[PDB]
Amino acid sequence: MLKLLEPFDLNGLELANRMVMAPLTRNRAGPRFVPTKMNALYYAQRSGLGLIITEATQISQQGMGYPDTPGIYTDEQVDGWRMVTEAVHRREGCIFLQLWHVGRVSHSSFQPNGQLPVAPSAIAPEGEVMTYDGIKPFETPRALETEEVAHIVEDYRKAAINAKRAGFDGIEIHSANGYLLHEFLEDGTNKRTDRYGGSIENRARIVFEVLDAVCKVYPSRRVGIRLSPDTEFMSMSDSDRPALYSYLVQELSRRELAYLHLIEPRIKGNVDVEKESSLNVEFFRPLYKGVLITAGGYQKETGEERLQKQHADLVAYGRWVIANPDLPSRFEQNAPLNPYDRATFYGGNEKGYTDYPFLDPRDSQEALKEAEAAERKWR
Ligand SMILES: Cc1cc2nc3c(=O)[nH]c(=O)nc-3n(C[C@H](O)[C@H](O)[C@H](O)COP(=O)(O)O)c2cc1C
Ligand SMILES: O=Cc1ccc(O)cc1
Ligand SMILES: O=Cc1ccc(O)cc1
Ligand SMILES: O=Cc1ccc(O)cc1
Repeated sequence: MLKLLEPFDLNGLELANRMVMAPLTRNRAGPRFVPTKMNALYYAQRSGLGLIITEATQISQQGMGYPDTPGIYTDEQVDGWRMVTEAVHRREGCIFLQLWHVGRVSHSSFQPNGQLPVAPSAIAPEGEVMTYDGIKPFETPRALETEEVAHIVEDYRKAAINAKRAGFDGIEIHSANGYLLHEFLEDGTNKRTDRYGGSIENRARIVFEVLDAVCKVYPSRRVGIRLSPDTEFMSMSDSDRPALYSYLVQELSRRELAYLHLIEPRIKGNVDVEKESSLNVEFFRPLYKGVLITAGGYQKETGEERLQKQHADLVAYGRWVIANPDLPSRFEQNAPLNPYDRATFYGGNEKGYTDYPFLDPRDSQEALKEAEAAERKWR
């Protein structure tokens, strides 16, 4: 009955349904930012979603800004992720790795040699940041030299190479929620006077250069990108967001990527917020000719309506999938939804992570079986 449960052809990846597990930072990486058998269980549990997008995964230590998030820049991290992608896949799931660089949303205590976080311009975000040594005020970041942007692009390329060896079906470029690429896009944070600043074309340049680089590793139909066209999250602002994101989406459309993943304005990064904006998925559907994922604040009823009225092709769910590993089955049965517990979103252990229940206990047993086999396979 539900279009949400209709299988979907993602250019040769046949997704079981039109529901996506949104990327969700959970801060449960092991030593040296290496994924664990518990992470493998978590994703295996959620393999019933048509497509999984991982938690944001830093391409370098410079690109990290929160405790215990996983990386993709070392061989040990690759081998940890192999456990995850093997357990997914054995459950006949499909999974893309979200590539991250936090830009100015970090702290020198996370950085190599106690260096400052990097950014397009030396402007600190408002407020405070969690560090190993307690909550601290944000620092003014270091503005990147023109010649340094290519090195960060190369970090994305190397991250894509590692994602491929880890077995990911594809990769998603995180260009949303106030991190490095988003900081370049928007003129509230990008004050540069070189070829990466000024015009809308110049402000998008770094994004196109990242896409150019990772599309030398993965074919374009296995590279997605995530944008947040209208958010105040992490002190973001731009003088003409309709012009900026119309240009960007129109350019992205010509590149024939895997998909474009858009966050609805009613979400401020990780929380709900009331807001009047026209820059929702309906604004962008006519501007983008490919696969369009809509995310942010959806329920069963509103996600289904987005698909029925052809405003998007796939609907991503974040907090509901945290709490409901078998969310597609629950939707199909019109079953209750387990409530999501924000207190256990970030950090911690199995509690509020892998202990949310399934409708069918055999589903939980199968996820455990495949996670355990993957751990033996890739120990
Ligand atoms: C705990 C938590 C972690 C998140 N981590 C990420 C992330 O790593 N990368 C990202 O692009 N978005 C992240 N988000 C935003 C979500 O992907 C999603 O857009 C948001 O939760 C709104 O969708 P929802 O109403 O379905 O939860 C996170 C959100 C939450 C609540
Ligand atoms: O560099 C150390 C290392 C450890 C375990 C691995 O699987 C790979 C590399
Ligand atoms: O750590 C939390 C987080 C929130 C939003 C993101 O996009 C990425 C990470
Ligand atoms: O890794 C532990 C952790 C806890 C709370 C956070 O907000 C982030 C990370």
